[PDB]
Amino acid sequence: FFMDVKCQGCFNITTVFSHSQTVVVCPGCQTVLCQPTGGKARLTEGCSFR
Amino acid sequence: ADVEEMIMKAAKKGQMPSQIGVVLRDQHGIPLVKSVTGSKILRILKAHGLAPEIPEDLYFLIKKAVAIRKHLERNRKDKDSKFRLILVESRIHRLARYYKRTKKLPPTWKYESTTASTLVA
Amino acid sequence: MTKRTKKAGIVGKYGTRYGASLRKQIKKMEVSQHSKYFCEFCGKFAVKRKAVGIWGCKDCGKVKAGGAYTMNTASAVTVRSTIRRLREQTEA
Amino acid sequence: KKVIRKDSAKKTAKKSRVKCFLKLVNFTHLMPTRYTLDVDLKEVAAGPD
Amino acid sequence: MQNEEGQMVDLYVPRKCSATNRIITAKDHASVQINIGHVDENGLYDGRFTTFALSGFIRAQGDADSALDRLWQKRKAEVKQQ
Amino acid sequence: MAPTKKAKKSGENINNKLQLVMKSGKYTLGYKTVLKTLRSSLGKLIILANNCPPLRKSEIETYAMLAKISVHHFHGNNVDLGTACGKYYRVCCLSILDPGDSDIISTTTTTQ
Amino acid sequence: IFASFNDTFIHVTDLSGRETLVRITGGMKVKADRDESSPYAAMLASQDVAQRCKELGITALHIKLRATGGNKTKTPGPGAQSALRALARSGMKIGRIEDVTPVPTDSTRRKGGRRGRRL
Amino acid sequence: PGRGAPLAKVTFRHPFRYKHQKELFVAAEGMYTGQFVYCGRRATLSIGNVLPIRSVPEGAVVCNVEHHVGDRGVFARASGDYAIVISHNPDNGTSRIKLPSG
RNA sequence: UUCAUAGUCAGAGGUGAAAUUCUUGGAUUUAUGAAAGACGAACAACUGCGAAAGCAUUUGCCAAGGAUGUUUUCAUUAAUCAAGAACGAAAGUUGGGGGCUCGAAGACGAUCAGAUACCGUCCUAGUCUCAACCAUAAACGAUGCCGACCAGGGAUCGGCGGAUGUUGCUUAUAGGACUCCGCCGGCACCUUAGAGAAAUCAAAGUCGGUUCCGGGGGGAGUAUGGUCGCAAGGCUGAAACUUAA
Repeated sequence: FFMDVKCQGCFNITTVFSHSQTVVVCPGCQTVLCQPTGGKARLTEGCSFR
Repeated sequence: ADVEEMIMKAAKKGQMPSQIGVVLRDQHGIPLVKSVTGSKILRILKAHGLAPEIPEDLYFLIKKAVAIRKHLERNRKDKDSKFRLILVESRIHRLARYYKRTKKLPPTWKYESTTASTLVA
Repeated sequence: MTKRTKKAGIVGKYGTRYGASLRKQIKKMEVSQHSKYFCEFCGKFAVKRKAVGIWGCKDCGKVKAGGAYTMNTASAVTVRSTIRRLREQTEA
Repeated sequence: KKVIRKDSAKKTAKKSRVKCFLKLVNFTHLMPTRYTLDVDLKEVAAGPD
Repeated sequence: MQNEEGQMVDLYVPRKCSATNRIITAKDHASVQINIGHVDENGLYDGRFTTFALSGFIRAQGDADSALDRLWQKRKAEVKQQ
Repeated sequence: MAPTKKAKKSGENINNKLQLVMKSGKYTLGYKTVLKTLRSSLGKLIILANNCPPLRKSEIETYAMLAKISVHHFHGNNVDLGTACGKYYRVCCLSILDPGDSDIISTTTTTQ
Repeated sequence: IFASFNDTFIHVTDLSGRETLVRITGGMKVKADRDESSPYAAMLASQDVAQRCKELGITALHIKLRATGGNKTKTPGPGAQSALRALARSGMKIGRIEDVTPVPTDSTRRKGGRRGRRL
Repeated sequence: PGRGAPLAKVTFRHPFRYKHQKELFVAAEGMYTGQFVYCGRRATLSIGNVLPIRSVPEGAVVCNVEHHVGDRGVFARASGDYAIVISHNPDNGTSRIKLPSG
């Protein structure tokens, strides 16, 4: 699916995929985003569907 | 339709070969390359792309098989009693025999390399 | 096989003369030594017999004690494993 | 590291690169085993074991 | 004494650490749910527990089943280590 | 499996991405040239695939120290590392340089 | 004072029953059985015997030395078992606690039907 | 030749004066050229090392066992045999060993 | 079980009934302590996992494989397959270590008409470990293996999409589980209607792929020759003849 997220810390907006396979790094610097994990990557950014 | 939906959210031509073509050249790894950028952009690679040149791919299945075989061969020189193990090693060697039926009819170099590669890296 | 029916290894050493219960064992127990063996140190198919219980690797030259007929065996293996386990429990 | 031994003969000198690697590696083993002992002792004297 | 130390060894803190490990270990089986025990360093049980589930909860159960009688018997144990 | 429990040897997935590096590798094969390459300081990782003798492991390790290497003691003289490297390889000492790739050295820069 | 202490054990085999009155120290004061009297055999396997034994012990155990408090401990099921305890009450001994504590079957795991002897 | 099984030639080099060192010690299974031998009380518990029974962990197969201390080793000698040290405990008094006859 | 130490008397062992056996030179039973060997009760369940055989102390290490979810790669790549090759319980066989409970054969007592039998005591290889053979089991799910479709119903395990708050942790909070539905793979039962000789199956269905293989019983999974095995034996595999089953 498509998901628009915004970094709380970066306060920047970015678009990442849901339940991604690898760690998602903020393009702004490189802070963590969603995490892959032990499955079902979820997250720690906020927004809605893009 | 499917593809058109992705085009409107992407970038598609010109930009994409440059974005893709760094990551391949540190060393190989095509499914990894699709899992970075830019997200939307790399999704529509497979729906509109040839793809570009690489060392490996065609080798990678054979390379990985030789790589497991050499450690498994150590644990088939220590104690025989690992009766489950002998047909793990035999399966990849012999899947390699199956793989080098199909990726041998389209091209040269593959015929020549793939006999020899078995046991030597 | 080559020109061998039953099988042999040694069995010509008997000939027709000699006899059967003992022949089931003795191919097996000289020939299992004869089997090129990979050295525990190097891995090349060097290991050959110096004497009874004495084995030596031709390439690296590492010479080892072992069974009379064989390079190894169950008993040696078991003894080493038990010792290692005991040291590991004490270290604990 | 010659033991040399002696000719005119059928002798066997012990082996030139190997008895320098056997001394240089004894020394390369003695210098980390002394440095680790010198570290282990620095750490044990400073705080723990 | 020392044999009683040497085999007892350490504290209330290691009982908890030991309880924590048996709870991680368990699951394997089916999934549910009851048993933990830690058998000591010489020969008593520190404690036995009623669990499902988790790392904090069973350090607690560990803290709890290590209440007075069992707590006191490691406190006797640990004093004997000296 | 879980952090504190059940089986795990996932560090061995080094071998899968090494084989995958080896595919187009810059590399070094055998002591005489390995010795040329480690003494040129180029290598970032070496694998030693045989239960290599005290003297003849420590010499490779001192070259690894002179260079900027990490030492993988594969050490089991079966050499299934030889599957990647060319399986005529009954004995194997191996250096890794630019494969045209390489998180692999980083992957195995943490132990397991 | 009644410190009142005298541990009693009930030892079960299907065939027969015997009592030993021990103490904390582990020496045995007395034991009593069948076959000190005449009936032997398939007269043994009785529960009647478990009674008689349960008493022959007690009468001594108690007048001379004088124990009163005693902890009852028994081992897995015999015919005699129930009857063994039941007389300990009429013993004029005050039964302190009752523990069954048998030896379970517990991984005495062999084919030689070791397992079966135990409940 | 005097028993038909192998010895391992060991050097042994330690000093003092008298110092004494040497030589051809009884082989165990698995002893090889270039393996380390340790002889004494805080020797590592590894095959081929010699040390008093007290230092040995229970349940470990041994050979060249002494009758009497410093006689140097009597029982378990011949080819493929071994004694088994069953009991110790910290046994100040006695170490119980089972010889190959049982 | 053995050893040692404590204490102690006239039995104990064993069964249908007994005897063998054990037994005053102090047993057994009893307490504590040591060593060795074996196995993992309780847990362990219509339960999970390996290709199968099989595999169960927790715990640490190397390394494999099947779930899923991804839509990445080959983009239908694939499937089954005589020959070939690998593994393949137990029991046997062989060298060497260990050898406790157990335990063929064997030694004996009872039974009894006989017992070399069940039942009892004793007992060795074996059981076990490392090395190395064998190639077989009621190797069974009595169901080859591949794929498609065709009924539901109770929940079991794994993950997955969660929904939903609460225990409960911890405490910014979240899952382990829990109220709670759905998917995917296996499981099994419960359990259908057209099939099956019926019993039953819900796959053994509705009819397609593919290999092996079958031949009335007995003679016979035997003869003979070839092949493998140290041997045991195995794979391979008939007829004369006999019978109205």
